[PDB]
Amino acid sequence: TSNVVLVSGEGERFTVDKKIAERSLLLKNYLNDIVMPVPNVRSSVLQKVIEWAEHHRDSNFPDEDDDDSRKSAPVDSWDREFLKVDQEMLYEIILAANYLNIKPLLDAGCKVVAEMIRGRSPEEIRRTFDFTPEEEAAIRRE
Amino acid sequence: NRTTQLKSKHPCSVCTRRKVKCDRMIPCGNCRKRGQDSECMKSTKLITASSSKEYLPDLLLFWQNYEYWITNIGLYKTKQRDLTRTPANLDTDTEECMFWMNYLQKDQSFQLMNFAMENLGALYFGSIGDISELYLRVEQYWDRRADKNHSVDGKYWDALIWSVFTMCIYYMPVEKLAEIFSVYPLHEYLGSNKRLNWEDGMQLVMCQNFARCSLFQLKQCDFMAHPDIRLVQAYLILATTTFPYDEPLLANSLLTQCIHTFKNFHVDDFRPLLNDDPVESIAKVTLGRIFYRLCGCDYLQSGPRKPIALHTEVSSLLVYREENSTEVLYWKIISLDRDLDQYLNKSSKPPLKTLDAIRRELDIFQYKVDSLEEDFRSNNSRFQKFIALFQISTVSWKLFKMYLIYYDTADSLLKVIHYSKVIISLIVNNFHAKSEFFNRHPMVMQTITRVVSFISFYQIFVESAAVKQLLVDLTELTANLPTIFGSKLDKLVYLTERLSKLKLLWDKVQLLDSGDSFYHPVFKILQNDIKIIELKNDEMFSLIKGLGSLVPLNSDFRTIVEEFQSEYNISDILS
Amino acid sequence: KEYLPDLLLFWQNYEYWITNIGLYKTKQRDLTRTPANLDTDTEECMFWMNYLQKDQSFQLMNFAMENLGALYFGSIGDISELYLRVEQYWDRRADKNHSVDGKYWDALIWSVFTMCIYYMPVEKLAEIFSVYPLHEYLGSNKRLNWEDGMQLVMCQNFARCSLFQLKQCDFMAHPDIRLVQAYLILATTTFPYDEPLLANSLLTQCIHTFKNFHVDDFRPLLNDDPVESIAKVTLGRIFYRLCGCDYLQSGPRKPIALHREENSTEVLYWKIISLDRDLDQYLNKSSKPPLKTLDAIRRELDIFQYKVDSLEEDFRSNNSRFQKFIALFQISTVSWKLFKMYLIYYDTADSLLKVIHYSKVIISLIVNNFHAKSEFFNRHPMVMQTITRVVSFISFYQIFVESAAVKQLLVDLTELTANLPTIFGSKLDKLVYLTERLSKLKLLWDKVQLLDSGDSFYHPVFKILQNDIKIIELKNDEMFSLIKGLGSLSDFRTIVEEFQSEYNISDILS
Ligand SMILES: [Zn+2]
Ligand SMILES: [Zn+2]
Repeated sequence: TSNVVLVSGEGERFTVDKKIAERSLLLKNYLNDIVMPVPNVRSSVLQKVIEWAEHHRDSNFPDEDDDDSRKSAPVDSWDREFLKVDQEMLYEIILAANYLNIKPLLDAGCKVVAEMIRGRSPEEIRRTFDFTPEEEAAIRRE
Repeated sequence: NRTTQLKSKHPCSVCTRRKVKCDRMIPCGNCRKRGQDSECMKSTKLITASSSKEYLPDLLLFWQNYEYWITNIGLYKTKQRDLTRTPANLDTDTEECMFWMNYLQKDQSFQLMNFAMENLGALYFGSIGDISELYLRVEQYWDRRADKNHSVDGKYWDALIWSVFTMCIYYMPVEKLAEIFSVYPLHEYLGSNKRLNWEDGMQLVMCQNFARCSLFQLKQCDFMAHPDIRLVQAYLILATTTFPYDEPLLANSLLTQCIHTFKNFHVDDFRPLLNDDPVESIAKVTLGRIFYRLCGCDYLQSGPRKPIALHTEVSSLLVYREENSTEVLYWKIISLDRDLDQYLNKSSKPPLKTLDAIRRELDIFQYKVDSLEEDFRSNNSRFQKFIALFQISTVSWKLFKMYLIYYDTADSLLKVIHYSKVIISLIVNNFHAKSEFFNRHPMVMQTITRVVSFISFYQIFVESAAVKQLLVDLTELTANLPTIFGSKLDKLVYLTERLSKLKLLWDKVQLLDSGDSFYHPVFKILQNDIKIIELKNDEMFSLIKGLGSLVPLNSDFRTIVEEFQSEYNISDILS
Repeated sequence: KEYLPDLLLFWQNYEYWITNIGLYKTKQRDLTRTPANLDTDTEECMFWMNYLQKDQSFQLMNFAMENLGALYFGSIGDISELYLRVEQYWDRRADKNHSVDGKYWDALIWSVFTMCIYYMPVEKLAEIFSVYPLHEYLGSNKRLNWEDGMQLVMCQNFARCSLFQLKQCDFMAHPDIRLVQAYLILATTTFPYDEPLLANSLLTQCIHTFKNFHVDDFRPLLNDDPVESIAKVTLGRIFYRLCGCDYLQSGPRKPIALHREENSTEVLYWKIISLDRDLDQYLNKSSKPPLKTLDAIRRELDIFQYKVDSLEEDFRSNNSRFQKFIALFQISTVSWKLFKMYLIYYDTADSLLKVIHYSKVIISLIVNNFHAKSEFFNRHPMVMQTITRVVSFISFYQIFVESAAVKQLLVDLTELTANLPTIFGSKLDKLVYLTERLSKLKLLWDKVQLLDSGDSFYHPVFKILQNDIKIIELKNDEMFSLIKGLGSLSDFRTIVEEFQSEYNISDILS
């Protein structure tokens, strides 16, 4: 198996196996016509993506289009430990994957963020107010 | 071109206190006109980042209309006429086709058929099927020369084989063509320059003369007096060359004749029912193939010079009753193309669920086109692979262009650059030996015209180095497309060249302001070109000229506009 | 006697297939034996244009201007202006190079010349032309005079010359409105019955060239150049006339549908033909139009009856009498079809009396034209269609219900049929044959006892009438042409086969 070449946004040349790089559908459509560039992606982010793809190279995720019907199904512990980073790195993971068209990582990351959303304290949600300043006081009345 | 940015939820309290409409684009297009800026802004959210490009979204929405009335209609599908100077067809092309049927000889035609059987199969197989049986018909033509009485059916077979001869002459590489034919009596007859070789332009001349002699035989058939399937077959053979772009209203008239000839049969369903002749079932399957190829070559001649839509009940939103053999999946691509490009001359926005379904069908078709194996020596299967992958590339490009314009999703522009590089790669990979003529299909002219026009238009306003290198790539590619696009290719050059000059007019003159909308000569020239071509396609003047003796008789900003229109006129894209 | 209503419902279907489709709109062909015209009528149209002279053409135009107004006003209005074009014709005769627009004008005036040759009565027609070079060229019998058939021959050759000039124009490459003008000149004669599918092809060219202009509304505006208003009113004329000539050619060989002083008469004609469409949209469908629809059609028919009775005429203005004739004949024909559908679907009291009444009205309208200076009034194809419908339903109702008034009426129809003018030619003969066939179809209903199954009935006349429909529906499929185009691919029965062996149906087809 000849290996393929990805280029990050920072100019780094990554080299990886074909059968794990074909997890990203952009690379699949690109090589079914080897260097492919991936801009807007920090090099650590692309390395995290290639690590996550090499971990699940023989996994099985449901399905193709029964997705939001079969989801929700809870996420495995290795991926949640993998995505236990600060939030700017997380949004960079999600945007880079949405460029790379990897849907199961996208669903896993969105489940993490939605877990952060669905679950906030009541004291958080009492902030940031509506383009009516005067009517806000009538809302702030009670 | 209305200014905009940062859509600002509520209507502002200034515009509500005075009871006018509130353009919410921050702060207003109205408060900025008066000079009341501190009132509308300084309530909440004092976050400013003056990007100085607030003229961009309505400009990008204007690109929709400019693509629709320049790149589509006004370059390919437009032809002005002069009824008082076009000469009458007094010879009726009798001398012309007399000579250009005394030219072609027998073994030459057999070598043409050999090349056709070898290398062109994915064109005519959807129409007629086997070609070698058709050799017999060729035999019959060469059996029936010196006779003085001919059947209607025989001249129909002759018209079909001359259309296939025209497809051969169009798609042949110049070395084999120089092996087979000779040159010298063509310059003895026509009267062009006596050193014009086959790369010089005689290929296009001989191709158009063969298509004209095919139509001459169809005229000897009295083809409007006998509806038969061979008119439809000869048209679908001729509808892969540039004959849909030489005489476009003649093509529209012949296509209407073919629509009538198909609808004569009153066939609605194509699946063979349980209680029929096997001959009837074979006939209805062949009819299904010809109907889908007809719907394709009917959609690719839309516009205002052809009103009769065939297009009966065909969609792919949330056709299915068919076998995905080759022609149904060739149709589904163009159905998705129609479902995207119905929004050019509209004024509404397609929702999210539509484009998401289009993205999912795009993935399915990518999967089940790349999921086919073949033989490497099978040249025809490679060429079918080229056509299917080029079409799916073009549809992906238009999809993310519409994403970019209507909603500007995450990193849309670089995706457009990505698929543009893919299209460039698919032509440059075919620049090598033995696969040269693969760049002679009309869909590459369509896709290259769309790409170079959007990249020049986006070059004029917003600059990045990747976009500039991409434009250099496109210019390098357009410099070496094959010469059989001929004069059409030259006019595409002119259009891009005009846009290059329109960059300089963005530079040497400052953008003005009026508080609400902007003003610049480039906007007026841009919206002067669409007005000139929409004048050129209102047929009321020919109507008044035809009904009888009713003869119709009707700052330095303006100086700059009229100087640029005096030097670089739009009306040189016509002929 | 319960067999009557289902037999009446069978009459609708038999009328739709045999009378309309079969006798007029069906032409079989042999693509293997039909000679492809390598000459392309060059010798033929060359001779029929070297024959015609100049002052003869002016006399043709004089008869056209005086006595033909209510046909060409719907398309081209004034014709004296067109005199100038005629001059240009003889001014551009012996030239060596030509144009496109001049050839379109020549095609229009040749179509008008075809109409002039067609509606000319035999006296002046003999006064103009000779007969001798016609038999020097064609070589038929010298005694063949103009009433013998040379009128129809010269009419069809001038129609052929007009289509020859339209094919010199390359008319599929220069779509102008004069194609529509030449076609709506030619579509008033019986040229849509010589070559029906060629006429369908030309009509589809006309629909294409019309929708090439993109004009929906024809109402003029204050803020327009009045040249545009003149053009939009002219286009409104040509649109409604072309929709009428659409409805005259429905069926299975044309599947591309379209839907002050004298303009009110044009609106009158269109509303007549639209009510005709509203009636005859029930032939081949199995639907029964209800009573409310028939009552509304009757009330509107009374209103248009009053409006046509509110018209006027003048005995020297022969065009006014011809216009009155056409309008009254149309209103009578639609009235007859209304009460025929009354009789068949519902059988109201004195439905039959109204059928007999309007039948006598139609007979009087045709017979009263037999005076001098009123012959050519009969040469319009709507009376041919109407006579066919009337005499077929009279014979069909004669066979199964017998009455002395109806029998005298059928004798009147049969007496009237043999005195229609010669210009329908062989087509006329075929209608006679149909009537004669129905006469023999009476006799078989006489000498045979009707059987009974307890539920349904049996008689050979039923099987003969059903076999004719199935034979012509077999002749109305192009599947055999498709296969030839793709590649190289009790004594009941005895009586039925004896009658079908003697009186075949294939004589009514071309
Ligand atoms: Zn406001
Ligand atoms: Zn404001």
